[PDB]
Amino acid sequence: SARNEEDESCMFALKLLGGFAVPFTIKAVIELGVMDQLLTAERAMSAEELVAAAVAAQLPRPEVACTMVDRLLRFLASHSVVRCTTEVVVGTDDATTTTCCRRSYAASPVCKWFARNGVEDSVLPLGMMILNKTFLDSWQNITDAVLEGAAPFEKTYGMPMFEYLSTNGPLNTVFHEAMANHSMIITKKLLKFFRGFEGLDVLVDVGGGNGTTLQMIRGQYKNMRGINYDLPHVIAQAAPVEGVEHVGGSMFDNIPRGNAVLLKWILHDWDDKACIKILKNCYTALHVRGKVIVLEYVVPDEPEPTLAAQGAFELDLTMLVTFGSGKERTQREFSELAMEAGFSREFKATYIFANVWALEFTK
Amino acid sequence: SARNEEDESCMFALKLLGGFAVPFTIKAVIELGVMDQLLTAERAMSAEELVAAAVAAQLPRPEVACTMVDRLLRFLASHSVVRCTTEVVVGTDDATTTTCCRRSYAASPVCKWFARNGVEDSVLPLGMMILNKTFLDSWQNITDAVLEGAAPFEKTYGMPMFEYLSTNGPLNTVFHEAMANHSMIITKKLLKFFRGFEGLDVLVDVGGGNGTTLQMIRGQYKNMRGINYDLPHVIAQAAPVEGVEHVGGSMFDNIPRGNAVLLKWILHDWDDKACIKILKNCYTALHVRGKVIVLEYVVPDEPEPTLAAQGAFELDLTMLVTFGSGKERTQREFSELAMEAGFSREFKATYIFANVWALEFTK
Ligand SMILES: NC(=O)c1ccc[n+]([C@@H]2O[C@H](COP(=O)([O-])OP(=O)(O)OC[C@H]3O[C@@H](n4cnc5c(N)ncnc54)[C@H](O)[C@@H]3O)[C@@H](O)[C@H]2O)c1
Ligand SMILES: NC(=O)c1ccc[n+]([C@@H]2O[C@H](COP(=O)([O-])OP(=O)(O)OC[C@H]3O[C@@H](n4cnc5c(N)ncnc54)[C@H](O)[C@@H]3O)[C@@H](O)[C@H]2O)c1
Ligand SMILES: COc1cc(/C=C/c2ccc(O)cc2)cc(OC)c1
Ligand SMILES: COc1cc(/C=C/c2ccc(O)cc2)cc(OC)c1
Repeated sequence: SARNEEDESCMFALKLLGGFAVPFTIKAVIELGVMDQLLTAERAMSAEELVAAAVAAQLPRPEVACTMVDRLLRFLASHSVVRCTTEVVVGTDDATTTTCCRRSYAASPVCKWFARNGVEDSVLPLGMMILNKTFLDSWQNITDAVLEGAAPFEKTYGMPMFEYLSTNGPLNTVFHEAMANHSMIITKKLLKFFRGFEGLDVLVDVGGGNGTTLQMIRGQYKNMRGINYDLPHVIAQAAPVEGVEHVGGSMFDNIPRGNAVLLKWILHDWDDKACIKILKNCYTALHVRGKVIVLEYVVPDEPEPTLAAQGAFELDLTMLVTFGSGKERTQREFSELAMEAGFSREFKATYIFANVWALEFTK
Repeated sequence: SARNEEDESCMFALKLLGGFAVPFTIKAVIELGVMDQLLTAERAMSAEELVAAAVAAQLPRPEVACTMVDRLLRFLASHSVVRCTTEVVVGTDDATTTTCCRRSYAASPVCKWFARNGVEDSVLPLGMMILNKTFLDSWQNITDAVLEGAAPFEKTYGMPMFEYLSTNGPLNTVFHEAMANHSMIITKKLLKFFRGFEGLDVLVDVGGGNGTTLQMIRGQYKNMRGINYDLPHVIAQAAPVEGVEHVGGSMFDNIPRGNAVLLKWILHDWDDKACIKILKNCYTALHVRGKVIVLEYVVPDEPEPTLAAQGAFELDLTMLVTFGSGKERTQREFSELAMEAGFSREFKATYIFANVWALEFTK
């Protein structure tokens, strides 16, 4: 900047307004198959090489497609998402957006999180939900929804998100693969780092889906039995799981009895009154010394400008947009709810991965 | 210590995919009138005071509205866009998203760029274009546009952007206000920092609109005659201006004769062959020792990870999305075009403001 500091203020303002460009560009680079080619490459590749390898079809305008991809990747290079090298061309190049010199690109480490295959410890499924147009369009109606005290999503589509999925099979698939992708990674990391399944006879997984989380947990605690508690329609679609009883119900009526209850990414959908109802049912269903295991992000007590804190408040806003009064909570807030619900002044927190903690409350 | 690394990398991937949240939250805080309250406030104010000052209307759910705005502001505070202080509540609170303690917010300096009339000059009209739904939607169709070698805009709406604006008066207004806003800031900055208007008898402003740029330029260089040259339909609606001749025409036919020709944000709309045609007309229009003055961003010849270079590549992708073959160019590329068009190996560059340079080529 011309110093000024005024100039840098101005450019900073523009950066803030333009923060959508990176996500949308990475999505394009993924969809085009360019990202997968960067992830399987032995060396830096030009846009021309990356297009020829990603795309089988004959392209109507092959030179234009190549210079556009170059421009995509050059921008991602300025944000450190890919590495760029520039070399002089012996002649002239028709597939670069510069005609002295060719740029070649390689994946930065972070790009492994966008892989379509591998062992599928990627966040791509969750990424195509985050950048799904149907979900993104809600973010344009925040203002009106705040004024009405409503969820932006419901102001955009006229019903709650979970109801809307019922009318939209493709979005419903994107949503379920994202949730399953996330649950897969957290469950593996939970089994690596968390010790609070040891000694449990019966684990109730509230929102257990097809019961895969209980299966994977039981793979490690063979003597443990599980209750996959989920809505009657979700229970129905579930194949039998050795050691696991599938039970249908609403967590608002009742939760099955067990030594521990697992709530993964449940309470953040709901406001305090609903969360105190879920936790009171957790209470009545446990014996003394039984616990709730809450798998959730935890927002700091004050808005720190760190990578973790930003991530957390960003998930908060995603809950705002999605559900309105669903929210991300501090540890203190999780504690207050657990205490309102009758749980004791005995709190454990174990950091798992990607801002998810396992918080444990004891009856 | 490679768990830390895997975790950091994963969070960085999520940050990259979630970078739309900031722009969209800023838009909400502005549209709600909260940003202007921040900009005129004496001290830090709570979301509840900010909503009470910004909203005249009566609200159906005022507590919910307040806690939602708190959540928006807390997130912007984690991005350093606003300042936040936290104080214990010695009473009874449900208008922050925590009951123990109230957050109060103040504007960071960067927020003056988001003024409606809050604090001064601002890039709000430009940002309302940037975050306009119609323009943003195009970013979702980059993948297919690349494959067909087309502008994402054309692939989303079935025709080019200038065509489409003719059929959408509200968006045509948004587009024109953004360009007037940016032209106004840059003209003022040009008169502070640029010295290439001195000694000119006749300056031709190609695309001059209603002729404000020459008026303000004449406001400083009294003996300068302007020619405000633009499309016949734009010249129709222009009130007279002392010392400025309004001439309708197209720049691809002819340019009026002059000592200098000003091209502000014209060449970046067009591919090389179109830019060389514009500049060859600029050539023929000038006497020897006359100048073309180009007002443009200038990309670095390599993708540096600085605020400035990211800004410039961000504008290049905006041109890609909007026009396809519109592009930002390096200094060498601007030079190659000018020399193709007959200009001397005699090149000047003066940095203006918000990434804009005034480059001058001589005959
Ligand atoms: N604060 C609140 O908004 C609040 C508070 C208390 C109760 N509620 C409940 O919300 C209901 C909304 O009506 P409805 O007819 O759409 O709901 P419903 O008849 O399906 O009630 C069951 C509820 O369980 C939820 N649920 C989500 N995951 C679950 C899981 N794994 N297992 C069990 N239940 C799960 C569903 O979203 C659903 O809202 C009200 O009837 C009320 O009982 C809301
Ligand atoms: N790449 C090219 O140069 C290209 C493509 C097709 C045709 N052509 C030829 O070049 C000309 C371009 O076609 P057209 O008849 O649509 O021309 P035009 O006068 O409509 O110019 C096209 C665009 O340039 C801009 N423009 C032109 N002069 C301007 C001025 N004085 N101020 C501000 N904006 C201005 C406007 O946005 C306009 O939509 C024709 O004479 C045609 O034969 C050129
Ligand atoms: C004709 O000049 C233009 C400039 C612009 C600049 C937009 C822009 C976007 C983001 C920024 O940070 C700065 C400018 C856009 C245009 O068509 C939509 C045309
Ligand atoms: C029920 O749990 C949900 C989790 C989420 C998680 C989304 C997300 C967004 C960005 C990230 O960086 C991580 C997760 C979204 C939901 O509705 C859209 C529901």
